[PDB]
Formats: sequence, structure tokens, C-alpha cells
Amino acid sequence: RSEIISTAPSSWVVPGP
Amino acid sequence: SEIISTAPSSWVVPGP
Amino acid sequence: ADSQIQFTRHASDVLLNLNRLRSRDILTDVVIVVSREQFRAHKTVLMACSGLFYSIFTDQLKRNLSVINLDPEINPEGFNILLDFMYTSRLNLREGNIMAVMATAMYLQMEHVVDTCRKFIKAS
Amino acid sequence: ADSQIQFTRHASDVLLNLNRLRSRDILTDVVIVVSREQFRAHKTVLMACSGLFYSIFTDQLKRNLSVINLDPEINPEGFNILLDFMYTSRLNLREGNIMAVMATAMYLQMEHVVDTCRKFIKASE
Repeated sequence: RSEIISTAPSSWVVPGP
Repeated sequence: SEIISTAPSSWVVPGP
Repeated sequence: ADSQIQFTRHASDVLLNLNRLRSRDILTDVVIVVSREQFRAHKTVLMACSGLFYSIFTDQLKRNLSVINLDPEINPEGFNILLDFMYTSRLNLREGNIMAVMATAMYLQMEHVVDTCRKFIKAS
Repeated sequence: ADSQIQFTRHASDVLLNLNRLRSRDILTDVVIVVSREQFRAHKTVLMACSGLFYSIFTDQLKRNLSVINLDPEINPEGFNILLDFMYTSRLNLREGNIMAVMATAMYLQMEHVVDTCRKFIKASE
């Protein structure tokens, strides 16, 4: 067990259309 | 310009 | 074997998506009336940033109001600037509105914004 | 025309407060039913993290539902882990659970999580 960091952006972005 | 602030919110939803 | 991963841009992507919902009027559940202006919002976001709004939606006679009227003394521009701040993190200030912004932040019980306003009265 | 001050910890403070509202059950507005289990949540938070939930609450016949049943095929421990993540930023992955965690993220249409599940079975035999 160990706390690691991810810089990954979310693939989910709410549209504006 | 766009200055940055590092202040934490002073508002904390109560835990009761 | 065991693990825990913290996504550092997650909070940020949530907030970004909450603001798109707002700007498309998706699941917004209250209108805040400030004199003759009206702002749609999500109660949970309001309660997550303002102590005043926490108390309003936590009073069980008000929890389920879909219109809230702020005190008549509250300024629409000051309110608008704080609402944008709630949904973006960005506090947009000018010399000709900074004190109204500060008054509004006091009322909405967002004291770190108030201190930032006061403290941003260096140059001046 | 504006001096703009960015509060770098605002988003996290907001997310933290949304979690307190969750665990005190304040303004929660939906129950997610996963086989046996029930999870109270805020619809807007769900919609802000998953396009599955966005497709659901964006359906006018479904906007106002207060209960939502997921795929019976879905694991309750997987969904609980994803739900805590959505509210905290922390994905708690075990060797024991990771299987279903990934099936859930996939179901909930959250690839960044799918990908860190794959990028996790690097520390694999």
C-alpha cells in the first residue's frame, strides 16, 4: 500500500452545443 | 495580471 | 500490491463540468433573485461555498424552495462576480466594484474572499 | 478589464465540502441501486464525473427519478470505490477488487480510470 499521484485529466467533458 | 491565491476556503461544511 | 491514486486535476475537472451544467441550465434547481436580477444555480454548489447558503438550504422550511430572494441591499454585480467565482475559482475584481464584492462576500459568509479583497487594497 | 485572482485550492475545497454534504446526507437527491446495495448521491456530481450518468439525467423521462438501478451485472464494491473517488480524487485500488473497479469505470464511461487500472497491472506478475 502507498499513496501515488496521477496528473491524468478526465476524459469526460460536458458539451456546450 | 492574473495573481494566484493560496488561501484555503474559510467555509467548512459542519461535521455534526 | 495495495494502493491509492490521487488525481490532482479531478476537483478541477468536476468544477469545470459543474459550470458547464450551469451554463446550459442542466439540473440547476434554484433561482437567486437580487433586486431585479436572477441567477440560476445548483444548491449543492452554493452550500459547498457559502455559509449563508448552507443555512438557507439546511432550514427545512427552505430546503426545497426553488426561488430565494437575497436581502435588497445586495448588489447584482457583486453577486454575479461571487457566483462565477464559486463555479470557476476566479475572482474578477475592478476598482469600481471591489467594495461591493467585499460586502457581498461578507453577507455570503465567504471570509477568505473578504480577506483577499481587503489584502488587495495594497496598490490603492 | 479585470484583475483576476485564481484560488488554487478552491476546486478541492468545493469537492471536500460536497463530500461532507454526501456523508451527512444533505441535498442528496438520488439513490443508486447496485444489486443488493444503495448509494445516496447528488445527481450533478454524478453527471460531472460520468457521461453515463449525464446521459441518464438528461433524459426528460428520467430527470426527476429519485431511484436509479444500474446493470445487475455491476459490482457493488466497484461502484462504491468509484463513487468515493468521484467525491474525493482518491482511487483506492486493491489486488482483490481491481477487476470489478475497471469494469465499473468502463460501464460508467470514465476512461482515465480504466487506463489507470491497466497502468496498474504493470505491478503485475
